[PDB]
Amino acid sequence: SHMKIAILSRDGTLYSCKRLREAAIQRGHLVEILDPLSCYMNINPAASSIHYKGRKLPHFDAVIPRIGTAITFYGTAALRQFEMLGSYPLNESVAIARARDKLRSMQLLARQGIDLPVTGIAHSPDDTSDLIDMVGGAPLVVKLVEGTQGIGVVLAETRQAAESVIDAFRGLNAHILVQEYIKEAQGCDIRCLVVGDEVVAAIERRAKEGDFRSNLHRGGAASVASITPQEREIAIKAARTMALDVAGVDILRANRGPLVMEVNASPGLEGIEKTTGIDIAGKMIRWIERHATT
Amino acid sequence: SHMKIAILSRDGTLYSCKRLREAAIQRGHLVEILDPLSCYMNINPAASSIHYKGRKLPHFDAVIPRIGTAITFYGTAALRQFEMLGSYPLNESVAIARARDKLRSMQLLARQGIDLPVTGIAHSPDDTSDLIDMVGGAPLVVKLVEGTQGIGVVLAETRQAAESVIDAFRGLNAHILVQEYIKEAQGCDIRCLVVGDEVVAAIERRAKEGDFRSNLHRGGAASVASITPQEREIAIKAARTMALDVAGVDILRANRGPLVMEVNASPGLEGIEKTTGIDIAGKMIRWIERHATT
Amino acid sequence: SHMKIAILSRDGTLYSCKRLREAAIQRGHLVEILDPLSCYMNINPAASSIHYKGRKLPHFDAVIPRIGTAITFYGTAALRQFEMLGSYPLNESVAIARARDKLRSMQLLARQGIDLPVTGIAHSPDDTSDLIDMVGGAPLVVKLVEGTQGIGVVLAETRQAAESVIDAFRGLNAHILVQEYIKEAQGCDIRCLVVGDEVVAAIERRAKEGDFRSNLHRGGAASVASITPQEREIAIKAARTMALDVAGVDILRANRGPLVMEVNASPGLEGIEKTTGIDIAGKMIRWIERHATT
Amino acid sequence: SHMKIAILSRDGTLYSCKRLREAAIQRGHLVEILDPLSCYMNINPAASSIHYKGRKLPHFDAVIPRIGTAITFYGTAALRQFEMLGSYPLNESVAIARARDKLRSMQLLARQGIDLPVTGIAHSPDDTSDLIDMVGGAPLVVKLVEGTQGIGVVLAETRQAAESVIDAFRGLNAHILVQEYIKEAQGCDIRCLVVGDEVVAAIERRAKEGDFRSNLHRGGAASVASITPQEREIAIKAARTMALDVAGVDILRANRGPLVMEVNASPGLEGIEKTTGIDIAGKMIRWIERHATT
Ligand SMILES: Nc1ncnc2c1ncn2[C@@H]1O[C@H](COP(=O)(O)OP(=O)(O)O)[C@@H](O)[C@H]1O
Ligand SMILES: Nc1ncnc2c1ncn2[C@@H]1O[C@H](COP(=O)(O)OP(=O)(O)O)[C@@H](O)[C@H]1O
Ligand SMILES: Nc1ncnc2c1ncn2[C@@H]1O[C@H](COP(=O)(O)OP(=O)(O)O)[C@@H](O)[C@H]1O
Ligand SMILES: Nc1ncnc2c1ncn2[C@@H]1O[C@H](COP(=O)(O)OP(=O)(O)O)[C@@H](O)[C@H]1O
Ligand SMILES: N[C@@H](CCC(=O)O)C(=O)O
Ligand SMILES: N[C@@H](CCC(=O)O)C(=O)O
Ligand SMILES: N[C@@H](CCC(=O)O)C(=O)O
Ligand SMILES: N[C@@H](CCC(=O)O)C(=O)O
Repeated sequence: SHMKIAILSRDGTLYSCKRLREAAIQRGHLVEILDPLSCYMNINPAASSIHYKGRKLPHFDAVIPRIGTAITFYGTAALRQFEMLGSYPLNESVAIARARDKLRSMQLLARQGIDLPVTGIAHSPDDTSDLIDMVGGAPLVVKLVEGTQGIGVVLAETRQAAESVIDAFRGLNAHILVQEYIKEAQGCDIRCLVVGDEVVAAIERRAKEGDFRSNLHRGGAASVASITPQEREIAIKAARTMALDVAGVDILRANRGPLVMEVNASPGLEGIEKTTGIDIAGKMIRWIERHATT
Repeated sequence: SHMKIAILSRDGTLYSCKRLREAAIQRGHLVEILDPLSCYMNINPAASSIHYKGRKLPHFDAVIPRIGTAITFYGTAALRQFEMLGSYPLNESVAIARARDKLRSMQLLARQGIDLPVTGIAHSPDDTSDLIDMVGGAPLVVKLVEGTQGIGVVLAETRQAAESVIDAFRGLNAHILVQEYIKEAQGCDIRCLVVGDEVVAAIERRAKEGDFRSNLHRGGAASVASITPQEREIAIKAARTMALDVAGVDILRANRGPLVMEVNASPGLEGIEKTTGIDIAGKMIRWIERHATT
Repeated sequence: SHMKIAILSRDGTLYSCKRLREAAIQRGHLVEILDPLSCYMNINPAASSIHYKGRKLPHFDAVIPRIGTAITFYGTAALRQFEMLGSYPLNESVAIARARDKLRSMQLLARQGIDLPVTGIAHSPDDTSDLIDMVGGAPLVVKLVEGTQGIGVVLAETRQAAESVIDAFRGLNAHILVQEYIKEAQGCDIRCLVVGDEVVAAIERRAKEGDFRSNLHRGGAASVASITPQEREIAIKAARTMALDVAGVDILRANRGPLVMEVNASPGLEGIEKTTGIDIAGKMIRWIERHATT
Repeated sequence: SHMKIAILSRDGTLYSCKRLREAAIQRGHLVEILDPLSCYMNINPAASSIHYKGRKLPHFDAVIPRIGTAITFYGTAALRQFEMLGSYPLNESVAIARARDKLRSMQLLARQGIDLPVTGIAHSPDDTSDLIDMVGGAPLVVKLVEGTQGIGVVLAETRQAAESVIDAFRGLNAHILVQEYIKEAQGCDIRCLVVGDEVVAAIERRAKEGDFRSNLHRGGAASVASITPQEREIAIKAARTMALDVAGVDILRANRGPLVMEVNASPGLEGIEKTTGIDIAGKMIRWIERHATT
């Protein structure tokens, strides 16, 4: 096979080492790790080489984007150029772009029939009481966002709390914001990692005693997971709907059933690899091998 | 006919008055002008009504988005909900979203065969000299952007100027940036306004004595325009490529021929309407009449 | 007398007209209104002229700073240069600078013996429950700030509300934040305007039905005020403590007595002038006349 | 002696270790290292304890502020509270605050007779040519700032370069900006470190081949320095003028003589300690011992 594979990222972290590793090992591929920010190119005379530190890049059979949440406009532009040059991407630019927008993505998942928690959208709602009654929740989660980021989640246990919180963020200097109801669960969500058409690995993320969260480390403790066939199907459908080749789907276990809470196009590998012992980076290179033309 | 038409904008300016005007006059349509930021809704149980100041909106046959460049994530979300409810939009969410990204849009136009000025893309280029030689320019225009905004253009007449400018912005706190070569022209660009499959109006925008620009009012003076059939074709193709129903295409007259410099999905009406006397707002309502189902 | 007076502000609003007016009328002074942002100067060879639109400014006997809350670093720099050139300022740079910092100012007022509401300071407090118990409040006001701005106030009626709010802002992307207890009062605060050593005018600002606020227009309705001699003394002491020549002091009427809530170095004139009929702009020019050397 | 010493900083870096080290070793002082952001307190009932992670801090004989450039408003507030509680600070709040403002500080140094390079100040100058002629430079350095930060320096070798650069930043989204002329020197500046009334250590910082800079590591290489008695006097006067107990003064060797380029209230220790072998952290604790009351 022997492919030249580029990896779009800003630095060297476990994920970056684990695939330089798995690509050099597996069918003896060459790997260059490029900062997207350091790429520069003529978007005009259509295609045209990509430049990096004064030299022309040599044509990659494939590109592995792993673009940061704060560099996603330029990142996807550079990604787009690689695509136009013939490189196969796991996760294509459009898909990556759209996925960063949690609003667009939640909308899309909902339209395609995927069970989410009931969720409200707002920015400067003008009648908070009506917004709270919509969504139904008396206890619910409010998630501040600002553009396409996320700068906070918070639980509002009472009506008044939910009121004061929304009224706080309403001062648009916090910008777009999301309401959805809290769970049974217990600060425990399941993170499935999809590569192509299968769930490749899956862990339970568990909260700490102080309120909830559950985030990777907002106090989070990982443990290996027992996914139901139903959860497995869902997490694969979610990625398919988002047109993501690699994705992290987070699932909450509600009484009514499993609910998708979020979908990531650049899931971290370390926690989930170390927890399960699964060679995820390898399943990714393997996927490239099945799909990239050389 | 009698349609209910919503207009998505944050305030009442000429454009907003001129179509409340033209819609109430023309086939007696009703019009509500809504702040997108004041809309709130359940993106979950797919579709679901849109709320505004404590009440449910009553279903619009059509929506005219005119979303601001700084509110485009939430704006398009609200737009998307109207679309999911059955409202026809002139300019659809996806198209609007993509168009805000000048990088993606320049790329797309270039791929589809549309003559642009030669243009470079960069963020933190690491070898400015190579970047300047690429693009070729010895005098060229550098356009700072930051996300999806634009916070400056500047002419660099010499190599050294172009160097110091790029090196200035390279400190990423300016983020993404665009290089392209300057013109003959003379601070004069042509702005065509496309509605559907025709150019509906067109003006010459003329710079002032102090350097160049030409911007609406960076010193700009408008006058009525004599578009060549070729320019006309191009400006229509550009909008088609971008999948925009209404668009402002800006064209520079180079020796080699007309070049598209920019495409806007929310062109201002005042300057161009007053300059030409053309009823543009009416051609927009008319377009809705030909395409919205009631 | 005949002074040349400069006014540092970014535009022409009532305040700006009302003193061009009162200075040309009163002892026939000349007035130039300058954008601080348009001033440029050598901070080196100590003193040195200030340049404005290509020319050297002609030496002002006095400067009236009215610098915006978002331009206060450069504004005060330009102010400082005028001071170094010999111009008398009503409100000096240091005083203006310090006053913009509500934290430093609240601290200072408290140290000097001036009754404030009980007030807590926090940024990323780590134990919200302890923070709420400190301050004592079960209902209290949380005021988000971010640098030196203010981007929100909110009432938290219960413990849980106060919790969810603080936890929301704790995500430092909101930065510094202030807790203090709510009042009897009733959305009514008294705004006194101090010029030199007297309160020159004073209005009642009254909230609307929807929650509280009281802000100028967050729904605010003004009416003429009956200040107690005690309130009068306090508002004069506050300005003295802050070393402000002109200041807006806001006072809340608590059971225990009058409490200073805020001190502004650039109070607006329109609402308070129109409400009372007092010639405030004139008392300001008069103050300059008593203190500037010609 | 035996003092309790608090160190205000956000994390554990060499500087933070080297004084936990030197304070526990030297006259057996106790040391707590506190995040300023985690402090919370009643700025009202004047003084009042400082809270940290749910508990009351136990009263420090001294505080060593080492506050970050992006947290300086809240940092100095917390600092101020310690001061009000009786703790001696090396570097007091006012001094630290003022020092962060490079504009105010450059002004002050200039007024007090300290030779700087000739320096211009601007934000949106309206006539760049006049600004460049002022300052005199044909080659000069332009330093972008934005509030109180610094987000770039750049050399402009020609008039045109200097023009395009200033015109670029003029789009206020870059905000305040500084012009001063370039040097002989050669990317080499001298950094002196003042503790109290002496220069305690001093290094040469040397640029790399690619343009200039010289910054700690913008390519910087350190080497031990031979300060003239004159340079020594100056660096001590600068700190005295700024009322800083500990400061980093940077000096450029011009033909006309040594020029102060910058003064820092929180100089890094690592580069300069390792380069010279001097126990700087110890001279700081020693200074506290000579000045703090127990
Ligand atoms: N609607 C909800 N109900 C219950 N728990 C939630 C809800 N939303 C978020 N959480 C918890 O808070 C944590 C933070 O969620 P979020 O930041 O939205 O996703 P992620 O964990 O992917 O960053 C999650 O891991 C989850 O356990
Ligand atoms: N590559 C170029 N060559 C010559 N002139 C240009 C170039 N780019 C921009 N200009 C001039 O500068 C003005 C500012 O352009 P820009 O801000 O990119 O577009 P818009 O005018 O749509 O805001 C334009 O009207 C144009 O006349
Ligand atoms: N601690 C408090 N108790 C009661 N009412 C308050 C309190 N703080 C603020 N308010 C009300 O909210 C309004 C907003 O206050 P703020 O924005 O801090 O001051 P300003 O009115 O000077 O902008 C005030 O006019 C006041 O009436
Ligand atoms: N006016 C000047 N002339 C020559 N060299 C300069 C000038 N200003 C800055 N430099 C060089 O550029 C580097 C960056 O300077 P700056 O960022 O202002 O200070 P610091 O090095 O303290 O961060 C300096 O170390 C200095 O060597
Ligand atoms: N959220 C949209 C999809 C957005 C998109 O296709 O880009 C939907 O309901 O289908
Ligand atoms: N710029 C891309 C198109 C982007 C898109 O389709 O969203 C191209 O070359 O086709
Ligand atoms: N807040 C400080 C005063 C701040 C200052 O003097 O700048 C005090 O308690 O005195
Ligand atoms: N730069 C001012 C000093 C500023 C201050 O004292 O705070 C001067 O020329 O003295």
